[PDB]
Amino acid sequence: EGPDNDERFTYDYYRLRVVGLIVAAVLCVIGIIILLAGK
Amino acid sequence: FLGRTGSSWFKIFLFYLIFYGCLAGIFIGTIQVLLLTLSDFEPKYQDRVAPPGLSHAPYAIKTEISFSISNPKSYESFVKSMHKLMDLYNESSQAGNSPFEDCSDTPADYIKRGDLDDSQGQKKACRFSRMWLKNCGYAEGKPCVVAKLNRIIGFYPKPLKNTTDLPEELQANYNQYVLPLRCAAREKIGSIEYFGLGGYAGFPLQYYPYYGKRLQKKYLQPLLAIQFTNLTQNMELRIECKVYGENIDYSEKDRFRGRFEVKIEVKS
Amino acid sequence: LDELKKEVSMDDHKLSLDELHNKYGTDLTRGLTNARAKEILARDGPNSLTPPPTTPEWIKFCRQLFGGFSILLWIGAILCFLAYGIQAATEDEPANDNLYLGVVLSTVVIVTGCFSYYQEAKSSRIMDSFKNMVPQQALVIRDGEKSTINAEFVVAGDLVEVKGGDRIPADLRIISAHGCKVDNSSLTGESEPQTRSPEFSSENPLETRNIAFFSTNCVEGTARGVVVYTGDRTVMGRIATLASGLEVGRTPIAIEIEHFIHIITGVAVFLGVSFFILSLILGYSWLEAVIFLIGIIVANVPEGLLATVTVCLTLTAKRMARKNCLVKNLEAVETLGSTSTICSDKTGTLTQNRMTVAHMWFDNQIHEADTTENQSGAAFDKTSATWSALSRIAALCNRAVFQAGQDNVPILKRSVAGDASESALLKCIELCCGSVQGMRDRNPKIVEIPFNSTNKYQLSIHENEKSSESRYLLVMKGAPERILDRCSTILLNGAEEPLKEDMKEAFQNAYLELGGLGERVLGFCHFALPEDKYNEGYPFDADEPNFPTTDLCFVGLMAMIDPPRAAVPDAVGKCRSAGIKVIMVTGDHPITAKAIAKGVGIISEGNETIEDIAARLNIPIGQVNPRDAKACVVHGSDLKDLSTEVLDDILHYHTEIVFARTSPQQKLIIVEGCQRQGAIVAVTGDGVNDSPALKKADIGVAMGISGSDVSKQAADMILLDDNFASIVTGVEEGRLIFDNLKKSIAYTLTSNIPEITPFLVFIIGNVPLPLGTVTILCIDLGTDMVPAISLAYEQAESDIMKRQPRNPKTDKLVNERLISMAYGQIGMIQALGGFFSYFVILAENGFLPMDLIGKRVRWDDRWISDVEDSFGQQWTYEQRKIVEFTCHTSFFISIVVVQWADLIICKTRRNSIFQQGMKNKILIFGLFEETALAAFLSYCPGTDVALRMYPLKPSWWFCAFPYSLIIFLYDEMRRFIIRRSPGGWVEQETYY
Ligand SMILES: *[C@@H]1O[C@H](CO)[C@@H](O[C@@H]2O[C@H](CO)[C@@H](O)[C@H](O)[C@H]2NC(C)=O)[C@H](O)[C@H]1NC(C)=O
Ligand SMILES: CC(C)CCC[C@@H](C)[C@H]1CC[C@H]2[C@@H]3CC=C4C[C@@H](O)CC[C@]4(C)[C@H]3CC[C@]12C
Ligand SMILES: *[C@@H]1O[C@H](CO)[C@@H](O)[C@H](O)[C@H]1NC(C)=O
Ligand SMILES: [K+]
Ligand SMILES: [K+]
Ligand SMILES: [Mg+2]
Ligand SMILES: [Tl+]
Repeated sequence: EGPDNDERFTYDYYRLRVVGLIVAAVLCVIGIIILLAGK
Repeated sequence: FLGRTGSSWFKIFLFYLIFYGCLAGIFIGTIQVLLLTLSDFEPKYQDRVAPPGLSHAPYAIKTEISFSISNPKSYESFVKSMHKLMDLYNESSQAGNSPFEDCSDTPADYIKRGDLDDSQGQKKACRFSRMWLKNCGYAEGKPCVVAKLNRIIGFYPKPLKNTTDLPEELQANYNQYVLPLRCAAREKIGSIEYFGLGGYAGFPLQYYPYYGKRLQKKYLQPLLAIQFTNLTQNMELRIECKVYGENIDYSEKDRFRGRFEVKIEVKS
Repeated sequence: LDELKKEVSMDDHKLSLDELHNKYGTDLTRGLTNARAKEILARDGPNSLTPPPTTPEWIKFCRQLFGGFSILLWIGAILCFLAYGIQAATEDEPANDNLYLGVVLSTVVIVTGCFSYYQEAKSSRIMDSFKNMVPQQALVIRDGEKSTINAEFVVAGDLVEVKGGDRIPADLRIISAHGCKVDNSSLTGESEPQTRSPEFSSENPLETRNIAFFSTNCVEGTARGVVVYTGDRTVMGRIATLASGLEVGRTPIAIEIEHFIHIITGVAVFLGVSFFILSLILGYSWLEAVIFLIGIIVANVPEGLLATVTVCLTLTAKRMARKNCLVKNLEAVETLGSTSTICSDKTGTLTQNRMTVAHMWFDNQIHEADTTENQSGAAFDKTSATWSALSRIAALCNRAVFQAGQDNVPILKRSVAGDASESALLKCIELCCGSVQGMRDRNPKIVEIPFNSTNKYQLSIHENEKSSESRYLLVMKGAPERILDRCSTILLNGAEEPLKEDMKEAFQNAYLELGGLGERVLGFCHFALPEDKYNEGYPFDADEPNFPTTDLCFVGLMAMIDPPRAAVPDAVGKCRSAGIKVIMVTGDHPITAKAIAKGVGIISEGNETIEDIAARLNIPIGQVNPRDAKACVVHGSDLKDLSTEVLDDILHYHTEIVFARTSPQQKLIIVEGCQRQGAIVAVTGDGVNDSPALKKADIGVAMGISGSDVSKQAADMILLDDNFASIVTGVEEGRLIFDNLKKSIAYTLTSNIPEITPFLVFIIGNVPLPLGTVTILCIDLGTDMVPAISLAYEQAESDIMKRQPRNPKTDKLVNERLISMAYGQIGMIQALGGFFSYFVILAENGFLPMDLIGKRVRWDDRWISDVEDSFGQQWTYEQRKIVEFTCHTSFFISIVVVQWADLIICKTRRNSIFQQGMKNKILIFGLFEETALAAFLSYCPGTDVALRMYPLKPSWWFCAFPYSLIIFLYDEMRRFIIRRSPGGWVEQETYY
């Protein structure tokens, strides 16, 4: 917007962290699954 | 030789020459495409400069400016940087209707020169006289520090509204058009005196938004001179200058995020 | 020091009984005086063995703390505390950087110390096992009276008494004996009881009957003797000292490790000081000059590599534990793969160590029995009525019996009370005719004449199980020729017939052939006594010939031997196909040694000794060109008078070598001889007479079930099931791990470049620091760990058992070809991918690549809280630093992303991934966990403080992707060239 362009200097680092941690966890689980296919 | 024969030494050179040549050519290619995705007028991200920093002229050894009044070369170090900044706000530097403009001698509202486009020439910036900085060689006794708000493209500094309570409760509250700066230390052993545009202790909103170096060269940002004519002597005084606003915030880590950290000591 | 002990012993068995007493101031009848014995005790010292001085574990741990990488990491750790000290004095720095980094680095050294300490293990209790062979007490005659004393109180000169069941307390001169037999397997590896008597019977004291040795035991009878040697001075006490004293030495794998440590340490100190001066010339303060150096150290040293090696070794040892192959020393996991020569004991190693029936001669025909443990062969005969007649004599004319409670275990494995030949016959009949006890119940024995020294035969009279007869049957067995002189008829295919010169000659032929096979041959015959001349109550006199022992019916011959283990012949061939030379080294007699050599394939068909040529051509052995003989059989008595140079010529000039009747020191000498030629040697054995050889071997392998305690103490590896096929597996595993270590090392080293280059450009370019010191440790200690380990699970790219053993002088674990690829090619591509992401982060935040050159001065200036970017914006100190640390984070993640491809390319040295596939599940696990770790390190809240890791935007992850792919393609194209032309260019330059 014009004088109300506050969103330009903002970033949702909170969501990014939530998503990043979700991904890291799921990649960790997936890895266990493939490894445990025989121990 | 060490490893191989001459014939082998050559071949290993012909390889790494072509190899590293290709790699350099590829690296450069990826740099080209990166640049191709970027604007010339505005950076892709601005969230890391977001809350504006407040910086001053006196080059602090460690957020500190200690010196002796009864000594000449005791403060000549801080006068070097003080001069460096103010030397830019000369009237001879601001000549003709291009690229400067005479703006309200009193704090006014924002000025939009269109978009971040080259569809116009150099966006015309507001003039600023160093003569608006009353009282301030500089203060040989009781320094005359000069404040400054860090430039951010498209940033509209918004002052606080007088809805509720305020630190400098309602005094000279130019609510609509001034970004205030109140310095503090309890520990009240000083004498705060502020100088600026229109005589106000703030930044005139008519100097915003900044259009960037590419669209606004020679642009001048507003200054706020602060003088501490403290009646005390020979002690470290931790003075913090704070700016207030809707778009202004602070951090415990970044001690320059919209504020000062000055340790004055007139050890004379 | 031990050169004296490598020699054959000298003795006094030639002296008379009386003469021997003069030498030791002793009485043959009364024995020593209580006072004289105590005097000699203080004189000579105790009858005991003293363990050699060991190196304390303290010094062993700390010796690892100073090996190249640890030295450099120490210099870094101290240089951290140096810069910290210089700070704490000058400008009060409230930070924790140099202090904490110095603590972290010192911990890395200590923990890495534990890994190398675990790898360099030496579990040796040789002397302890020997000490277990000295009895607690001994029986001596002192002042004309016998008393039990502490065996350590035994001295040279006293009169000792031994009987069946006790250990020989010391080396004795036999002066009196009654039916005494002894088990000399300690000195020979052969357990067949040896008679002991006062009479001297051989110039060689290790063969004479009038000497009994410490480390052996009396098996039966009784004997008295004069002590000639005590403690360390006994024959086997010296073997003990020799074995326990032998210097261990460095393994092939250990030597390889130290070698690349020198290389990497070399480049580290080179670039280290090369850029330390390069910085001072550029006008960098010593305050900074050291900080850069610390970074250089951390970049060059692969912090997690030595521990990777250890884990890869451990995991390989775990797989072998699961095939009944125990590894006592982690490094011995690889030595077997580098082995070019095997020196093998015969008895209990190549052989089962059990007299077993091998052939039978009946019906004018040679039949072969199955000698294998698990009986993997086939039948020979069941139909012939002759067989049942021979079978009956083998069961009936036999006094051997199975021990109680064995019905659970297989026939051939069960313990038997009796001599070896009777046990063999027992197990033979029990196997192919069912319960022998049944046959001995159906035919009650009424009278017998046990095998006599003079008779040379054993006879028995039984009540024929037949109801229509119920009469008296006579059976006998003995020396083949003696049995022949007592026969008139031969049971041919059922019916008897006169013994004509024809069948008599066929007997001699059969007899000579079986004997030629190194087999012990016995004759078997029976006689159905006439009914009218022998009533149902007729008494037979065993003392005086009360019955005919002539004109009997010859039934057949039976031959026997201690046979090879089932898997041995095939394992020997497999070792030989892998280009490993196999030598036999045995305490057994030459005829037996040679026969098993041919049986297992040590001596291949057609190959001759000089003696074979001479007999065939009917010419003198001196007339034979010895170069015409590729095979040789050396008796220990001849070995004794040969110099080592002459032993070296034997080793060089023969492909098929048999060392027979060797002493324990002689086995050591043969091993050393092989090593002297530059060969990596394995020893396989099971006896205490293998202990010195096992110790000296680059790798000693002991048998687990049949092995003596001493042998298993001296070994690096134990075959817990006695499965000789495990040697073949071991060499295969050893070769595979050697290749996979290269892959894992290249992988680990490759990521050094993207950690070095940022520090260099930081100096030469004056740009903001692209990657931090902490960030490097997150790679080498964090992300790269599981992937690097996973390479240990790689399958072979080709048939590794088809290639020759590596040349330990030329074929190195880390060579110039590895460095060229890891440092010069792939690592260089990784460095760029790192830098790219660095320039991307900065440029997207406003600092375009052009304006970055020569900005570090203002960038690092803590007092400039207004640096101008390319777009004209102003940054505080902490703001720009957040972007900088975000650059460290994405550079870090770029390494991870480019290591994805590197992990896949390091999978194979030659083959394509499209050929080898992706069947390594540990490797895939590594990829997922590596990426999980990196993501966690970036996105987990608080990690921005502890590790300076900042959250990355999604687009950031993909910066290095095009570089990751170029790596995959590049290496795939390169290896395509290797395969397409075995010539050499790409091969001799980059083939690891
Ligand atoms: C900007 O203004 C300052 C004001 O102090 C100028 O400083 C002058 O320097 C000259 C020569 O050194 C002196 O003679 C004067 O006394 C100074 N003051 C004035 C008001 O003229 C400085 O030169 C100016 N800089 C530029 C680039 O124009
Ligand atoms: C950061 C940049 C400027 C550094 C570049 C370093 C280059 C020149 C280095 C890195 C790895 C190096 C190579 C590594 C391996 C070999 C094989 C050896 O048998 C001869 C030297 C040779 C061929 C080296 C020559 C120089 C080399 C190519
Ligand atoms: C500042 O200077 C003015 C003259 O320009 C003078 O009148 C005044 O006293 C000064 N102020 C202080 C606080 O010293
Ligand atoms: K050994
Ligand atoms: K590394
Ligand atoms: Mg043996
Ligand atoms: Tl490293």
